[PDB]
Amino acid sequence: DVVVVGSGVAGAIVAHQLAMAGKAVILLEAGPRMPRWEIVERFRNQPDKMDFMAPYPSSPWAPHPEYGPPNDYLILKGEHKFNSQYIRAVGGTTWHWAASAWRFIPNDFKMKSVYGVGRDWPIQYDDLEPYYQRAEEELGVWGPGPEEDLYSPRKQPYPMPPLPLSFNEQTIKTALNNYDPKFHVVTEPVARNSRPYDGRPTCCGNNNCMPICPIGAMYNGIVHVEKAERAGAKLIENAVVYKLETGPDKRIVAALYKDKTGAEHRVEGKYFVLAANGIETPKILLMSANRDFPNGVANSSDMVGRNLMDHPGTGVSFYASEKLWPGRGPQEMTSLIGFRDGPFRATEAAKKIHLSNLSRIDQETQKIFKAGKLMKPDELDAQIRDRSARYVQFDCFHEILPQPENRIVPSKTATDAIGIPRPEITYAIDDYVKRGAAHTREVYATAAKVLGGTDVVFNDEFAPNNHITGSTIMGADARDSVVDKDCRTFDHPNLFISSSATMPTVGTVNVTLTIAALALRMSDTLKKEV
Amino acid sequence: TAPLDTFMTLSESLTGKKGLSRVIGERLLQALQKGSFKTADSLPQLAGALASGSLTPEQESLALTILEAWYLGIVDNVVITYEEALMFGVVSDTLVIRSYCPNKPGFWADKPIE
Ligand SMILES: *Cc1cc2c(cc1C)nc1c(=O)[nH]c(=O)nc-1n2C[C@H](O)[C@H](O)[C@H](O)COP(=O)(O)OP(=O)(O)OC[C@H]1O[C@@H](n2cnc3c(N)ncnc32)[C@H](O)[C@@H]1O
Ligand code: F3S
Repeated sequence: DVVVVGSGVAGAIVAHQLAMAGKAVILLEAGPRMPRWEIVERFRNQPDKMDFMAPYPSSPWAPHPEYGPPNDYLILKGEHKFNSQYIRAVGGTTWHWAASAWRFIPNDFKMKSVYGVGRDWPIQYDDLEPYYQRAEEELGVWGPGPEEDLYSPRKQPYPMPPLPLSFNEQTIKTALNNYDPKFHVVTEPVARNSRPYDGRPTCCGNNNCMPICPIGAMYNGIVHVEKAERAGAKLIENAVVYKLETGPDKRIVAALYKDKTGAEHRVEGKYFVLAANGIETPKILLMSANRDFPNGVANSSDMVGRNLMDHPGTGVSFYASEKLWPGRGPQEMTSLIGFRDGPFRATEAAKKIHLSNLSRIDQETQKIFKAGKLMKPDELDAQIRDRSARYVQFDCFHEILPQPENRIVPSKTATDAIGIPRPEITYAIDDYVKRGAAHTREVYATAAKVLGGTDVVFNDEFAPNNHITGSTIMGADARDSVVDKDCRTFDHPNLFISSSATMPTVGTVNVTLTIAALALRMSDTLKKEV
Repeated sequence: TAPLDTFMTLSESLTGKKGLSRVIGERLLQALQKGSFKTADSLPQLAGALASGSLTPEQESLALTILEAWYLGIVDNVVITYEEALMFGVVSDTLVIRSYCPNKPGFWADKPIE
């Protein structure tokens, strides 16, 4: 009936919707089923608790990127590393996310028209709103009410209100908004429970959201996998897909997948949804070149794997003069959103900026022992407490504009343990981002000044942020674009792509709520095809 | 007086904490032995120099290494323990150990009391 490929959120929502409307479903997950208690124990037993991939092993047959230390799965060329993370396992990469759950703002959808750069969406905010709201309700998202304007106009209030801000984050909101109300520091919307919700407990302040909440007080992809399964979808773990076959009638006829042995298998149904992620999905597509489609399925555009995007990151850290004590409650409760929009967006990149509320005991204890100076236990404790108390760090997402030379292709040369080719990402970061970043570095310096900042360190190397978007871009017309404004493939009237791959613009904020929205949209549209 | 005995009394002096666990102490010892404490004279010599007089940079640096292990709970990028790592007890009044709830919940709006 429907084969869905990818058991993350993008694809589990879809699977759950349809198997609810009775129409029988098959969900293929490359990775294995690993339960929460195991991820947790793996975390407790990892030596660098700042490595958010570390408690998620790459299966030989369905590997994913690692960097503590490198496993080399991705082939990175170009001028910059696309060292984003993701997880291959039942439930997908939102095992390990922060559950930041934003909406894009209206102008984000009309970037060339309005700002004369990048590239419009076909649909616009209006069209997405009611799906945002449904996504918020399905994920369980809390957020502020009318006392704070998040610049994406709402029909309903948030399903939940925030838990109170930590001292750290409220004090800094108050101080920063008092220096410059332009900054508009606000409480951040997040897929996390301020009360018992859809059967999940309220948030307790494990301060471990990356890389696992132990109790599921925040949303994880697994929630809708389990939903889909009770609603009668068939989960097949360790089924890693490497080809879709195109049938005579131009549609999609089957998906081919290797198990953990390298042995090959074949799955048929009526409709096909790729919700692999923004890398593995292009990869499957081009692995699938064949007689009638010499350029790889859905790629009459030449745009598949292309347009690849993520939020080039940039940071500051210092010791504040006031005590603040990061590490209490969630790792992020707040954001500084006053530069998501502006005329400047024609010249240079917009950002969201966010203060970290991560515990820094380890970090700052480690630091002190590096100074190579024996202390009386009392000095040592005094200092651990003080340093851990006063550390502050800001990071940020910059927008990067969709660019066709930024792309992922399946390696001609390199391969994995079961004989599937490997992602080869070319990627560069141009002056649009870099001029945005120069302004950010000034906000940072000002934040430091305001907060009595000491030992200020600027982090000017662009970090990844795991927001993998572009690679099957969304279009009006089917040749500079892969999917219509419904995430139907232009080339295959029975293939949809549920992923941030589809998003032509990456905007200023975490992309996953938008995905959840598109997923529900798609699932409506598909519910109509008997 | 075996190596453990000396280790344990050493660590007490260095950490200032009474009632350090010998079960964990054993494990830290054995991991530290992989590639520290060249001799068998090191531990005793460290105790005497510490207890009374004063330390070579090298001796200082051994003491640090011992301290490092108790406070971080890790030795050569292996976790010996997580809960009982001492840095957490130094801030247990205010900060949680990541992945462990406070026994009563949403506490964190307060400014901590010094
Ligand atoms: C790493 C990370 C990511 C992250 C984050 C923090 C961290 C540390 N914080 C986020 C946040 O605050 N807000 C947000 O919106 N996103 C955040 N992210 C990224 C987020 O996890 C992703 O955007 C999200 O997971 C995307 O959802 P999607 O379902 O599209 O992708 P996925 O969760 O990676 O799931 C993909 C599944 O498909 C399977 N797969 C892949 N290839 C294949 C093949 N060939 N065959 C079969 N299955 C396949 C994967 O196994 C995976 O389960
Ligand atoms: S990991 Fe879990 S309970 Fe609260 S702050 Fe983070 S969600």
